Amino acid sequence: GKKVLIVYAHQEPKSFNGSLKNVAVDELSRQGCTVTVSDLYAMNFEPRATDKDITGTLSNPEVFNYGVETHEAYKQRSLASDITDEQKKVREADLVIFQFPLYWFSVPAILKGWMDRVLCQGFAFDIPGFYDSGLLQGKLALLSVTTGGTAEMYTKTGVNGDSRYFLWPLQHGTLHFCGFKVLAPQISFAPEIASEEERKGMVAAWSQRLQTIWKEEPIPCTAHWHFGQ
Amino acid sequence: GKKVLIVYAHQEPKSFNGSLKNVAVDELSRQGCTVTVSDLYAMNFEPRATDKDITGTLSNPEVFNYGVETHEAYKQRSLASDITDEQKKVREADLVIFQFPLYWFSVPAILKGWMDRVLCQGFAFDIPGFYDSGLLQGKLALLSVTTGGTAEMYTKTGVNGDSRYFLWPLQHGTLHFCGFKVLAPQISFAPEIASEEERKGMVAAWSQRLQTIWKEEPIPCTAHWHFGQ
Ligand SMILES: Cc1cc2nc3c(=O)[nH]c(=O)nc-3n(C[C@H](O)[C@H](O)[C@H](O)COP(=O)(O)OP(=O)(O)OC[C@H]3O[C@@H](n4cnc5c(N)ncnc54)[C@H](O)[C@@H]3O)c2cc1C
Ligand SMILES: Cc1cc2nc3c(=O)[nH]c(=O)nc-3n(C[C@H](O)[C@H](O)[C@H](O)COP(=O)(O)OP(=O)(O)OC[C@H]3O[C@@H](n4cnc5c(N)ncnc54)[C@H](O)[C@@H]3O)c2cc1C
Ligand SMILES: [Zn+2]
Ligand SMILES: [Zn+2]
Repeated sequence: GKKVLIVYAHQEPKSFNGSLKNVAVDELSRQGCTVTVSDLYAMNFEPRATDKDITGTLSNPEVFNYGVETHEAYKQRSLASDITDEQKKVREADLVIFQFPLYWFSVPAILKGWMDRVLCQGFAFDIPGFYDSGLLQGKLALLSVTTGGTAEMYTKTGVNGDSRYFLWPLQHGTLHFCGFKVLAPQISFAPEIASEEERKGMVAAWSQRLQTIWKEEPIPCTAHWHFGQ
Repeated sequence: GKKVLIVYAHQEPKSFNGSLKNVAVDELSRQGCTVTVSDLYAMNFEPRATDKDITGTLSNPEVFNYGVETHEAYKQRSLASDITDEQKKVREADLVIFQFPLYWFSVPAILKGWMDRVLCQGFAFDIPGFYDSGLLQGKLALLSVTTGGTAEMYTKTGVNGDSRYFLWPLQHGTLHFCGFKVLAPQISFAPEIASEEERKGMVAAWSQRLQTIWKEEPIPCTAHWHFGQ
Protein backbone atom coordinates (compact mmCIF):
# COMPACT_ATOMS: atom_id res chain seq x y z
CA GLY A 1 0.00 0.00 0.00
CA LYS A 2 1.20 3.57 -0.67
CA LYS A 3 0.36 6.89 1.01
CA VAL A 4 0.30 10.20 -0.80
CA LEU A 5 0.09 13.77 0.44
CA ILE A 6 -0.90 16.46 -2.08
CA VAL A 7 0.07 19.97 -0.89
CA TYR A 8 -2.17 22.20 -3.03
CA ALA A 9 -1.85 25.95 -3.41
CA HIS A 10 -4.63 27.56 -5.49
CA GLN A 11 -7.45 29.81 -4.49
CA GLU A 12 -10.05 28.51 -6.94
CA PRO A 13 -11.49 24.97 -6.95
CA LYS A 14 -12.54 25.37 -10.65
CA SER A 15 -8.98 26.26 -11.68
CA PHE A 16 -6.68 24.29 -13.90
CA ASN A 17 -4.62 23.61 -10.74
CA GLY A 18 -7.79 22.37 -9.01
CA SER A 19 -8.47 19.98 -11.83
CA LEU A 20 -4.92 18.58 -11.74
CA LYS A 21 -5.28 18.12 -7.97
CA ASN A 22 -8.67 16.43 -8.43
CA VAL A 23 -7.43 14.05 -11.17
CA ALA A 24 -4.52 13.09 -8.88
CA VAL A 25 -6.93 12.31 -6.02
CA ASP A 26 -9.21 10.38 -8.43
CA GLU A 27 -6.41 8.29 -9.98
CA LEU A 28 -4.42 7.58 -6.82
CA SER A 29 -7.68 6.75 -5.01
CA ARG A 30 -8.64 4.34 -7.88
CA GLN A 31 -5.29 2.57 -7.47
CA GLY A 32 -6.08 2.00 -3.78
CA CYS A 33 -3.57 4.48 -2.43
CA THR A 34 -4.15 6.37 0.77
CA VAL A 35 -4.58 10.03 -0.20
CA THR A 36 -4.52 13.25 1.86
CA VAL A 37 -4.77 16.85 0.53
CA SER A 38 -3.54 19.98 2.34
CA ASP A 39 -5.54 22.73 0.61
CA LEU A 40 -3.50 25.63 1.91
CA TYR A 41 -5.77 28.50 0.95
CA ALA A 42 -8.82 26.71 2.31
CA MET A 43 -6.93 26.12 5.54
CA ASN A 44 -5.89 29.76 5.61
CA PHE A 45 -2.43 28.33 6.16
CA GLU A 46 -0.12 30.73 8.01
CA PRO A 47 2.96 31.56 5.89
CA ARG A 48 4.90 33.77 8.23
CA ALA A 49 7.78 32.35 10.36
CA THR A 50 7.16 33.92 13.72
CA ASP A 51 7.49 33.32 17.40
CA LYS A 52 3.88 32.16 17.45
CA ASP A 53 5.12 28.90 15.90
CA ILE A 54 6.50 27.95 19.34
CA THR A 55 4.04 27.24 22.15
CA GLY A 56 5.07 27.85 25.78
CA THR A 57 8.40 29.60 26.49
CA LEU A 58 11.46 30.24 24.32
CA SER A 59 14.96 28.78 24.17
CA ASN A 60 16.25 32.35 24.25
CA PRO A 61 13.64 34.96 25.02
CA GLU A 62 16.00 37.90 24.53
CA VAL A 63 16.97 37.36 20.94
CA PHE A 64 14.67 35.41 18.60
CA ASN A 65 16.33 32.98 16.22
CA TYR A 66 13.57 31.26 14.27
CA GLY A 67 15.71 28.27 13.23
CA VAL A 68 17.10 27.61 16.70
CA GLU A 69 13.75 28.06 18.40
CA THR A 70 11.84 25.80 16.01
CA HIS A 71 14.54 23.16 16.22
CA GLU A 72 14.32 23.18 20.02
CA ALA A 73 10.51 23.28 19.80
CA TYR A 74 10.49 20.20 17.55
CA LYS A 75 12.71 18.28 19.93
CA GLN A 76 10.53 19.37 22.89
CA ARG A 77 7.16 18.76 21.20
CA SER A 78 6.25 22.49 21.52
CA LEU A 79 5.58 23.49 17.88
CA ALA A 80 2.26 25.02 16.93
CA SER A 81 -0.39 22.45 15.93
CA ASP A 82 -0.74 23.66 12.38
CA ILE A 83 2.90 22.77 11.78
CA THR A 84 2.78 19.42 13.59
CA ASP A 85 -0.43 18.45 11.76
CA GLU A 86 1.48 18.90 8.44
CA GLN A 87 4.53 17.06 9.76
CA LYS A 88 2.35 14.07 10.62
CA LYS A 89 1.01 14.05 7.05
CA VAL A 90 4.53 14.20 5.63
CA ARG A 91 5.89 11.56 8.03
CA GLU A 92 3.17 9.14 6.92
CA ALA A 93 3.52 9.86 3.20
CA ASP A 94 5.51 7.81 0.70
CA LEU A 95 5.02 10.52 -1.92
CA VAL A 96 4.43 14.24 -1.60
CA ILE A 97 3.03 15.98 -4.62
CA PHE A 98 3.09 19.82 -4.65
CA GLN A 99 0.43 21.31 -6.96
CA PHE A 100 0.79 24.99 -7.65
CA PRO A 101 0.92 27.82 -10.15
CA LEU A 102 4.38 29.30 -10.71
CA TYR A 103 4.54 32.69 -8.95
CA TRP A 104 7.71 34.64 -9.67
CA PHE A 105 9.67 31.59 -10.84
CA SER A 106 8.82 29.93 -7.54
CA VAL A 107 5.99 28.75 -5.32
CA PRO A 108 3.17 31.03 -4.14
CA ALA A 109 3.99 32.57 -0.80
CA ILE A 110 1.47 30.46 1.09
CA LEU A 111 3.29 27.33 -0.10
CA LYS A 112 6.71 28.96 0.54
CA GLY A 113 5.50 29.37 4.12
CA TRP A 114 4.53 25.68 4.31
CA MET A 115 8.13 24.86 3.28
CA ASP A 116 9.64 27.41 5.71
CA ARG A 117 7.55 26.38 8.73
CA VAL A 118 6.88 22.65 8.20
CA LEU A 119 10.36 21.47 7.14
CA CYS A 120 12.09 22.39 10.37
CA GLN A 121 15.45 21.31 11.77
CA GLY A 122 15.08 17.98 13.55
CA PHE A 123 12.09 16.98 11.38
CA ALA A 124 13.32 17.35 7.84
CA PHE A 125 17.05 17.89 8.40
CA ASP A 126 19.63 18.50 11.18
CA ILE A 127 22.73 20.85 11.27
CA PRO A 128 24.71 18.94 10.27
CA GLY A 129 22.17 16.43 9.01
CA PHE A 130 21.12 17.34 5.42
CA TYR A 131 20.98 16.32 1.73
CA ASP A 132 21.66 12.60 2.00
CA SER A 133 21.76 12.75 5.68
CA GLY A 134 18.40 14.58 5.63
CA LEU A 135 15.55 13.22 7.63
CA LEU A 136 12.93 12.41 4.78
CA GLN A 137 15.00 9.82 2.82
CA GLY A 138 12.94 7.00 1.47
CA LYS A 139 10.27 9.44 0.40
CA LEU A 140 9.43 10.72 -3.04
CA ALA A 141 8.51 14.28 -3.96
CA LEU A 142 7.08 15.68 -7.18
CA LEU A 143 6.47 19.25 -8.29
CA SER A 144 3.39 19.69 -10.43
CA VAL A 145 3.66 23.22 -11.67
CA THR A 146 1.51 25.36 -14.05
CA THR A 147 2.90 28.42 -15.79
CA GLY A 148 1.86 31.59 -17.51
CA GLY A 149 4.86 31.37 -19.87
CA THR A 150 5.01 29.00 -22.85
CA ALA A 151 7.35 26.13 -23.17
CA GLU A 152 9.38 28.01 -25.71
CA MET A 153 9.98 30.88 -23.25
CA TYR A 154 11.31 28.34 -20.91
CA THR A 155 14.27 27.35 -22.96
CA LYS A 156 18.03 27.94 -22.51
CA THR A 157 18.02 30.78 -25.00
CA GLY A 158 14.38 31.72 -24.45
CA VAL A 159 13.50 34.79 -22.37
CA ASN A 160 12.86 32.88 -19.14
CA GLY A 161 15.64 30.36 -19.39
CA ASP A 162 15.35 26.61 -19.13
CA SER A 163 12.49 25.55 -16.72
CA ARG A 164 15.13 23.45 -14.88
CA TYR A 165 16.77 26.70 -13.83
CA PHE A 166 13.88 27.73 -11.64
CA LEU A 167 13.46 24.26 -10.27
CA TRP A 168 16.85 24.35 -8.52
CA PRO A 169 15.82 26.10 -5.26
CA LEU A 170 12.77 23.87 -4.93
CA GLN A 171 14.14 20.52 -6.06
CA HIS A 172 17.66 20.81 -4.87
CA GLY A 173 17.79 23.47 -2.16
CA THR A 174 14.59 22.24 -0.47
CA LEU A 175 13.41 18.73 -1.41
CA HIS A 176 16.78 16.99 -2.07
CA PHE A 177 18.21 18.86 0.96
CA CYS A 178 15.61 17.18 3.20
CA GLY A 179 16.35 13.73 1.71
CA PHE A 180 13.54 13.34 -0.79
CA LYS A 181 14.15 11.55 -4.01
CA VAL A 182 12.75 13.91 -6.55
CA LEU A 183 10.58 12.55 -9.36
CA ALA A 184 10.64 14.42 -12.60
CA PRO A 185 8.57 17.56 -12.47
CA GLN A 186 5.21 17.78 -14.08
CA ILE A 187 5.06 21.11 -15.88
CA SER A 188 1.79 22.13 -17.52
CA PHE A 189 2.77 25.07 -19.62
CA ALA A 190 0.45 28.05 -20.25
CA PRO A 191 -3.01 26.59 -19.75
CA GLU A 192 -4.66 30.04 -19.83
CA ILE A 193 -3.53 30.47 -23.53
CA ALA A 194 -4.05 26.75 -24.38
CA SER A 195 -7.13 25.57 -26.12
CA GLU A 196 -9.61 23.29 -24.51
CA GLU A 197 -8.21 20.25 -26.45
CA GLU A 198 -4.63 21.09 -25.25
CA ARG A 199 -5.84 21.60 -21.62
CA LYS A 200 -7.47 18.20 -21.73
CA GLY A 201 -4.31 16.81 -23.12
CA MET A 202 -2.42 18.20 -20.19
CA VAL A 203 -4.85 16.94 -17.59
CA ALA A 204 -5.00 13.60 -19.27
CA ALA A 205 -1.14 13.40 -19.50
CA TRP A 206 -1.02 13.86 -15.81
CA SER A 207 -3.75 11.32 -15.04
CA GLN A 208 -1.95 8.89 -17.43
CA ARG A 209 1.44 9.60 -15.82
CA LEU A 210 -0.06 8.93 -12.45
CA GLN A 211 -1.07 5.41 -13.50
CA THR A 212 2.63 4.39 -13.48
CA ILE A 213 4.08 6.83 -10.98
CA TRP A 214 5.26 4.04 -8.59
CA LYS A 215 7.43 2.64 -11.43
CA GLU A 216 9.50 5.86 -11.84
CA GLU A 217 13.09 6.28 -10.65
CA PRO A 218 13.95 9.68 -9.28
CA ILE A 219 15.92 12.25 -11.30
CA PRO A 220 19.61 12.73 -10.46
CA CYS A 221 19.10 15.97 -8.45
CA THR A 222 22.39 17.47 -9.41
CA ALA A 223 23.77 20.78 -10.44
CA HIS A 224 24.45 19.01 -13.78
CA TRP A 225 20.77 17.91 -14.33
CA HIS A 226 19.51 21.48 -13.78
CA PHE A 227 22.14 23.55 -15.69
CA GLY A 228 24.47 21.37 -17.80
CA GLN A 229 25.95 21.49 -20.42
CA GLY B 1 18.86 63.60 -4.52
CA LYS B 2 18.11 59.85 -4.31
CA LYS B 3 15.32 57.85 -2.70
CA VAL B 4 15.88 54.35 -1.26
CA LEU B 5 13.37 51.77 -0.09
CA ILE B 6 14.63 48.92 2.06
CA VAL B 7 12.27 45.92 2.16
CA TYR B 8 13.38 44.10 5.28
CA ALA B 9 12.42 40.54 6.32
CA HIS B 10 13.68 39.51 9.76
CA GLN B 11 11.82 38.97 12.98
CA GLU B 12 14.58 40.16 15.32
CA PRO B 13 15.95 43.73 15.54
CA LYS B 14 19.18 42.48 17.17
CA SER B 15 19.90 40.08 14.31
CA PHE B 16 22.66 40.20 11.78
CA ASN B 17 20.04 41.16 9.21
CA GLY B 18 18.82 43.92 11.52
CA SER B 19 22.42 45.19 11.77
CA LEU B 20 22.83 45.22 8.00
CA LYS B 21 19.48 47.09 7.61
CA ASN B 22 20.54 49.64 10.23
CA VAL B 23 23.94 50.30 8.67
CA ALA B 24 22.19 50.84 5.33
CA VAL B 25 19.81 53.34 6.86
CA ASP B 26 22.70 55.05 8.69
CA GLU B 27 24.98 55.27 5.65
CA LEU B 28 22.41 56.23 3.13
CA SER B 29 20.96 58.84 5.59
CA ARG B 30 24.48 60.24 6.14
CA GLN B 31 24.79 60.69 2.35
CA GLY B 32 21.62 62.80 2.35
CA CYS B 33 19.43 60.20 0.66
CA THR B 34 15.76 59.85 1.43
CA VAL B 35 15.30 56.45 3.10
CA THR B 36 12.16 54.34 3.80
CA VAL B 37 12.04 50.88 5.38
CA SER B 38 9.19 48.33 5.03
CA ASP B 39 9.77 46.09 8.09
CA LEU B 40 7.55 43.31 6.94
CA TYR B 41 7.33 41.32 10.18
CA ALA B 42 6.71 44.43 12.25
CA MET B 43 3.99 45.36 9.76
CA ASN B 44 2.49 41.88 10.01
CA PHE B 45 2.54 42.04 6.21
CA GLU B 46 0.00 39.77 4.55
CA PRO B 47 1.71 37.20 2.33
CA ARG B 48 -1.27 35.32 0.91
CA ALA B 49 -2.61 36.18 -2.52
CA THR B 50 -6.33 36.05 -1.95
CA ASP B 51 -9.57 37.61 -3.03
CA LYS B 52 -9.34 39.99 -0.07
CA ASP B 53 -6.76 41.87 -2.14
CA ILE B 54 -9.51 43.22 -4.36
CA THR B 55 -12.26 45.33 -2.77
CA GLY B 56 -14.43 46.01 -5.84
CA THR B 57 -16.65 44.03 -8.15
CA LEU B 58 -14.72 41.14 -9.61
CA SER B 59 -14.21 40.75 -13.39
CA ASN B 60 -15.36 37.16 -12.98
CA PRO B 61 -17.03 36.32 -9.64
CA GLU B 62 -17.64 32.66 -10.71
CA VAL B 63 -14.02 31.66 -11.20
CA PHE B 64 -11.31 33.58 -9.31
CA ASN B 65 -8.05 34.27 -11.17
CA TYR B 66 -5.71 36.28 -8.93
CA GLY B 67 -3.65 37.72 -11.76
CA VAL B 68 -6.62 38.83 -13.80
CA GLU B 69 -8.45 40.31 -10.82
CA THR B 70 -5.45 42.19 -9.43
CA HIS B 71 -4.58 43.60 -12.85
CA GLU B 72 -8.15 44.99 -13.15
CA ALA B 73 -8.17 46.16 -9.59
CA TYR B 74 -4.93 48.04 -10.08
CA LYS B 75 -6.38 49.87 -13.13
CA GLN B 76 -9.63 50.60 -11.23
CA ARG B 77 -7.99 51.50 -7.93
CA SER B 78 -9.69 48.78 -5.97
CA LEU B 79 -6.70 46.95 -4.57
CA ALA B 80 -6.21 46.56 -0.87
CA SER B 81 -4.50 49.55 0.62
CA ASP B 82 -1.55 47.59 2.05
CA ILE B 83 -0.60 46.78 -1.52
CA THR B 84 -1.07 50.37 -2.77
CA ASP B 85 1.03 51.61 0.21
CA GLU B 86 3.95 49.48 -0.92
CA GLN B 87 3.53 50.41 -4.54
CA LYS B 88 3.84 54.09 -3.62
CA LYS B 89 7.14 53.40 -1.90
CA VAL B 90 8.44 51.52 -4.91
CA ARG B 91 7.22 54.15 -7.37
CA GLU B 92 9.11 56.87 -5.50
CA ALA B 93 12.30 54.84 -4.99
CA ASP B 94 15.43 55.05 -7.14
CA LEU B 95 16.88 51.98 -5.43
CA VAL B 96 15.11 49.11 -3.68
CA ILE B 97 17.25 47.01 -1.36
CA PHE B 98 15.92 43.66 -0.14
CA GLN B 99 17.45 42.63 3.18
CA PHE B 100 16.76 39.03 4.22
CA PRO B 101 18.01 35.69 5.43
CA LEU B 102 18.06 32.97 2.78
CA TYR B 103 15.17 30.56 3.47
CA TRP B 104 15.18 27.42 1.25
CA PHE B 105 17.40 29.00 -1.40
CA SER B 106 14.95 31.89 -1.65
CA VAL B 107 13.26 34.72 0.27
CA PRO B 108 11.26 34.11 3.49
CA ALA B 109 7.58 33.62 2.72
CA ILE B 110 6.59 37.04 4.10
CA LEU B 111 8.85 38.65 1.49
CA LYS B 112 7.70 36.20 -1.22
CA GLY B 113 4.23 37.52 -0.48
CA TRP B 114 5.39 41.10 -0.87
CA MET B 115 6.66 40.17 -4.35
CA ASP B 116 3.52 38.20 -5.21
CA ARG B 117 1.10 40.91 -4.07
CA VAL B 118 2.93 44.21 -4.69
CA LEU B 119 4.38 43.52 -8.17
CA CYS B 120 1.09 43.20 -9.99
CA GLN B 121 0.29 43.59 -13.68
CA GLY B 122 -0.22 47.23 -14.58
CA PHE B 123 2.08 48.36 -11.82
CA ALA B 124 5.30 46.42 -12.24
CA PHE B 125 4.92 44.92 -15.72
CA ASP B 126 2.47 44.81 -18.63
CA ILE B 127 2.02 42.18 -21.35
CA PRO B 128 3.84 43.47 -23.43
CA GLY B 129 6.12 45.49 -21.11
CA PHE B 130 8.45 43.13 -19.24
CA TYR B 131 12.13 42.42 -18.85
CA ASP B 132 13.93 45.40 -20.42
CA SER B 133 10.48 46.93 -21.12
CA GLY B 134 9.20 46.39 -17.59
CA LEU B 135 7.39 49.23 -15.86
CA LEU B 136 10.00 49.71 -13.14
CA GLN B 137 12.62 50.55 -15.75
CA GLY B 138 15.13 53.12 -14.50
CA LYS B 139 15.05 51.77 -11.00
CA LEU B 140 17.81 49.81 -9.29
CA ALA B 141 17.37 46.76 -7.12
CA LEU B 142 19.83 44.95 -4.88
CA LEU B 143 19.53 41.72 -2.89
CA SER B 144 21.36 41.75 0.47
CA VAL B 145 21.23 38.17 1.59
CA THR B 146 22.57 36.30 4.62
CA THR B 147 23.09 32.51 4.69
CA GLY B 148 23.53 29.53 6.92
CA GLY B 149 25.87 27.87 4.46
CA THR B 150 29.46 28.98 3.99
CA ALA B 151 30.89 30.54 0.88
CA GLU B 152 32.69 27.24 0.05
CA MET B 153 29.38 25.35 0.18
CA TYR B 154 28.02 27.82 -2.31
CA THR B 155 30.49 27.14 -5.09
CA LYS B 156 30.05 25.25 -8.40
CA THR B 157 31.55 22.14 -6.75
CA GLY B 158 30.16 22.64 -3.20
CA VAL B 159 27.11 20.88 -1.85
CA ASN B 160 24.89 23.86 -2.54
CA GLY B 161 26.09 24.83 -6.00
CA ASP B 162 27.15 28.34 -6.88
CA SER B 163 25.43 31.13 -5.03
CA ARG B 164 24.46 32.74 -8.36
CA TYR B 165 22.29 29.72 -9.16
CA PHE B 166 19.73 30.54 -6.39
CA LEU B 167 19.65 34.18 -7.41
CA TRP B 168 18.00 33.43 -10.79
CA PRO B 169 14.30 33.41 -9.77
CA LEU B 170 14.78 36.60 -7.75
CA GLN B 171 17.10 38.67 -9.90
CA HIS B 172 15.91 37.49 -13.28
CA GLY B 173 12.44 36.03 -12.93
CA THR B 174 11.22 38.84 -10.64
CA LEU B 175 13.34 41.97 -10.61
CA HIS B 176 14.59 42.03 -14.21
CA PHE B 177 11.15 40.91 -15.33
CA CYS B 178 9.74 44.09 -13.81
CA GLY B 179 12.36 46.24 -15.53
CA PHE B 180 14.77 46.77 -12.66
CA LYS B 181 18.45 47.09 -13.25
CA VAL B 182 20.02 44.66 -10.80
CA LEU B 183 23.05 45.68 -8.79
CA ALA B 184 25.38 42.94 -7.76
CA PRO B 185 24.11 41.01 -4.74
CA GLN B 186 25.52 41.49 -1.25
CA ILE B 187 25.92 38.00 0.21
CA SER B 188 26.99 37.77 3.84
CA PHE B 189 27.87 34.12 4.26
CA ALA B 190 27.37 32.15 7.44
CA PRO B 191 27.33 34.87 10.11
CA GLU B 192 26.21 32.33 12.69
CA ILE B 193 29.50 30.33 12.18
CA ALA B 194 31.70 33.38 11.77
CA SER B 195 33.89 34.85 14.45
CA GLU B 196 32.96 38.23 15.98
CA GLU B 197 35.79 39.87 13.97
CA GLU B 198 34.48 38.31 10.71
CA ARG B 199 30.90 39.46 11.44
CA LYS B 200 32.14 43.00 12.18
CA GLY B 201 33.97 42.80 8.82
CA MET B 202 30.93 41.73 6.87
CA VAL B 203 28.92 44.62 8.38
CA ALA B 204 31.69 47.14 7.61
CA ALA B 205 32.05 45.71 4.05
CA TRP B 206 28.39 46.49 3.43
CA SER B 207 28.65 50.00 4.89
CA GLN B 208 31.78 50.66 2.77
CA ARG B 209 30.06 49.43 -0.38
CA LEU B 210 27.11 51.67 0.24
CA GLN B 211 29.43 54.73 0.25
CA THR B 212 29.88 54.20 -3.49
CA ILE B 213 26.64 52.49 -4.46
CA TRP B 214 25.50 55.25 -6.79
CA LYS B 215 28.65 54.77 -8.94
CA GLU B 216 27.99 51.09 -9.61
CA GLU B 217 26.80 49.59 -12.82
CA PRO B 218 24.23 46.82 -12.81
CA ILE B 219 25.00 43.23 -13.61
CA PRO B 220 24.16 41.75 -16.92
CA CYS B 221 21.18 39.83 -15.60
CA THR B 222 21.44 36.95 -18.05
CA ALA B 223 21.61 33.19 -17.94
CA HIS B 224 25.33 33.44 -18.73
CA TRP B 225 25.98 35.60 -15.67
CA HIS B 226 24.09 33.20 -13.37
CA PHE B 227 25.15 29.83 -14.83
CA GLY B 228 28.22 30.34 -17.07
CA GLN B 229 26.55 28.92 -20.22
C1 LIG C 1 1.61 36.63 -8.50
C2 LIG C 1 1.79 35.87 -9.81
C3 LIG C 1 3.07 35.65 -10.31
C4 LIG C 1 3.29 34.87 -11.44
N1 LIG C 1 4.59 34.66 -11.87
C5 LIG C 1 4.75 33.86 -12.94
C6 LIG C 1 6.07 33.51 -13.33
O1 LIG C 1 7.09 33.78 -12.73
N2 LIG C 1 6.14 32.70 -14.47
C7 LIG C 1 5.09 32.27 -15.21
O2 LIG C 1 5.31 31.56 -16.22
N3 LIG C 1 3.85 32.53 -14.80
C8 LIG C 1 3.68 33.31 -13.70
N4 LIG C 1 2.41 33.57 -13.28
C9 LIG C 1 1.23 32.98 -13.99
C10 LIG C 1 0.69 31.74 -13.27
O3 LIG C 1 1.72 30.75 -13.20
C11 LIG C 1 -0.48 31.19 -14.11
O4 LIG C 1 -1.50 32.19 -14.15
C12 LIG C 1 -1.08 29.87 -13.62
O5 LIG C 1 -0.04 28.89 -13.68
C13 LIG C 1 -2.34 29.45 -14.39
O6 LIG C 1 -2.87 28.25 -13.74
P1 LIG C 1 -4.27 28.37 -13.18
O7 LIG C 1 -4.58 27.05 -12.55
O8 LIG C 1 -4.54 29.58 -12.36
O9 LIG C 1 -5.14 28.57 -14.57
P2 LIG C 1 -6.67 28.82 -14.71
O10 LIG C 1 -6.87 30.23 -15.15
O11 LIG C 1 -7.48 28.36 -13.51
O12 LIG C 1 -7.14 27.91 -15.85
C14 LIG C 1 -6.61 27.90 -17.19
C15 LIG C 1 -7.79 27.45 -18.01
O13 LIG C 1 -7.98 26.00 -17.87
C16 LIG C 1 -9.36 25.81 -17.60
N5 LIG C 1 -9.60 24.54 -16.95
C17 LIG C 1 -9.71 24.21 -15.62
N6 LIG C 1 -9.87 22.93 -15.41
C18 LIG C 1 -9.88 22.38 -16.69
C19 LIG C 1 -10.04 21.06 -17.17
N7 LIG C 1 -10.27 20.02 -16.37
N8 LIG C 1 -9.98 20.86 -18.51
C20 LIG C 1 -9.79 21.91 -19.32
N9 LIG C 1 -9.64 23.20 -18.99
C21 LIG C 1 -9.69 23.36 -17.64
C22 LIG C 1 -9.78 26.97 -16.79
O14 LIG C 1 -11.19 26.89 -16.85
C23 LIG C 1 -9.11 28.08 -17.58
O15 LIG C 1 -9.97 28.46 -18.66
C24 LIG C 1 2.17 34.36 -12.13
C25 LIG C 1 0.90 34.61 -11.65
C26 LIG C 1 0.69 35.35 -10.48
C27 LIG C 1 -0.70 35.64 -9.98
C1 LIG D 1 13.26 28.34 7.43
C2 LIG D 1 14.75 28.48 7.20
C3 LIG D 1 15.30 28.04 6.00
C4 LIG D 1 16.66 28.24 5.73
N1 LIG D 1 17.17 27.82 4.51
C5 LIG D 1 18.46 28.11 4.27
C6 LIG D 1 18.96 27.85 3.00
O1 LIG D 1 18.34 27.41 2.05
N2 LIG D 1 20.32 28.11 2.83
C7 LIG D 1 21.14 28.63 3.76
O2 LIG D 1 22.37 28.76 3.48
N3 LIG D 1 20.65 28.94 4.95
C8 LIG D 1 19.34 28.69 5.20
N4 LIG D 1 18.84 29.07 6.40
C9 LIG D 1 19.72 29.73 7.38
C10 LIG D 1 19.49 31.24 7.44
O3 LIG D 1 19.78 31.80 6.16
C11 LIG D 1 20.48 31.86 8.42
O4 LIG D 1 20.11 31.36 9.72
C12 LIG D 1 20.45 33.40 8.46
O5 LIG D 1 20.88 33.90 7.18
C13 LIG D 1 21.32 34.00 9.53
O6 LIG D 1 21.12 35.39 9.60
P1 LIG D 1 20.55 36.09 10.87
O7 LIG D 1 20.40 37.53 10.71
O8 LIG D 1 19.35 35.35 11.30
O9 LIG D 1 21.79 35.76 11.90
P2 LIG D 1 21.86 36.04 13.47
O10 LIG D 1 21.74 34.72 14.16
O11 LIG D 1 20.96 37.07 13.95
O12 LIG D 1 23.28 36.60 13.64
C14 LIG D 1 24.46 35.85 13.68
C15 LIG D 1 25.23 36.49 14.81
O13 LIG D 1 25.62 37.85 14.50
C16 LIG D 1 25.41 38.63 15.64
N5 LIG D 1 25.38 40.03 15.26
C17 LIG D 1 24.28 40.81 14.99
N6 LIG D 1 24.56 42.05 14.68
C18 LIG D 1 25.95 42.09 14.72
C19 LIG D 1 26.88 43.10 14.41
N7 LIG D 1 26.54 44.33 14.11
N8 LIG D 1 28.20 42.78 14.49
C20 LIG D 1 28.55 41.55 14.88
N9 LIG D 1 27.76 40.51 15.19
C21 LIG D 1 26.47 40.85 15.09
C22 LIG D 1 24.17 38.06 16.29
O14 LIG D 1 24.13 38.47 17.65
C23 LIG D 1 24.46 36.57 16.12
O15 LIG D 1 25.38 36.12 17.10
C24 LIG D 1 17.47 28.88 6.70
C25 LIG D 1 16.93 29.25 7.90
C26 LIG D 1 15.58 29.08 8.17
C27 LIG D 1 15.04 29.53 9.51
ZN1 LIG E 1 19.68 17.86 -5.68
ZN1 LIG F 1 17.87 38.93 -15.97
